[PDB]
Amino acid sequence: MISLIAALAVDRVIGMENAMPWNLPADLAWFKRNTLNKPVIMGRHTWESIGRPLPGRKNIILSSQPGTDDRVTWVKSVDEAIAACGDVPEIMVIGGGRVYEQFLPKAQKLYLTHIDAEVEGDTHFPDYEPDDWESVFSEFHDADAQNSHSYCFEILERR
Ligand SMILES: NC(=O)c1ccc[n+]([C@@H]2O[C@H](COP(=O)([O-])OP(=O)(O)OC[C@H]3O[C@@H](n4cnc5c(N)ncnc54)[C@H](OP(=O)(O)O)[C@@H]3O)[C@@H](O)[C@H]2O)c1
Ligand SMILES: Nc1nc(=O)c2nc(CNc3ccc(C(=O)N[C@@H](CCC(=O)O)C(=O)O)cc3)cnc2[nH]1
Ligand SMILES: [Mn+2]
Ligand SMILES: [Mn+2]
Ligand SMILES: [Mn+2]
Repeated sequence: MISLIAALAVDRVIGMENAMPWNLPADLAWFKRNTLNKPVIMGRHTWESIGRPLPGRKNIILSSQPGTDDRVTWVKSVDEAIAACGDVPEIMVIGGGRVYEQFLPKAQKLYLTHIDAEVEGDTHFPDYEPDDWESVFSEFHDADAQNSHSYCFEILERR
């Protein structure tokens, strides 16, 4: 099973200048809980944005060019990325925009955080078709001293 996880600001913005400009510790905690002990697939730009391997997860990087770091696994196509995960129950695709576009048709589940923040961005989460997806979990949180925007955790499953 393939799942996508992402945090979206208004208008599906997910990044700007190879960064995420907001800071929502509660959402990073949600990301860690839902990805720990699973393989994570990311594109090369997202690997450079994170800047280090994510501990406790098999890190698989898509790039058309040879890898430059043997602490992670480098693959050259979507099919190779999936194969490198082996026989696991759930593969987590962690972006960025180009990678999400390619894995969306193959995904059964989306873990989305909707952030009430207006962000100029240059990268968006794919338009998906709402009729294809059932919301099975949602949890709203107001802003607090640690998290400066309200946010909504949602899990959707392909109907
Ligand atoms: N809010 C969130 O949840 C979230 C999550 C992840 C990322 N982001 C943001 O998203 C942005 C980066 O996204 P992006 O769309 O620019 O880049 P990306 O999807 O992270 O990476 C694209 C790169 O991955 C490689 N790639 C993708 N598909 C491939 C394929 N089928 N075969 C081989 N290589 C493939 C290519 O690398 P080569 O050029 O080396 O071939 C391509 O240039 C940043 O702003 C980051 O902060 C946000
Ligand atoms: N909901 C969501 N939020 C994100 O921030 C996110 N980020 C990415 C890609 N970028 C990043 C950037 C930093 C870390 C990171 O530092 N993660 C630590 C945080 C642990 C914690 O804060 O409790 C980790 O071990 O996962 C992960 C992914 C992909 N999907 C996402 N999905
Ligand atoms: Mn092929
Ligand atoms: Mn197999
Ligand atoms: Mn806000």
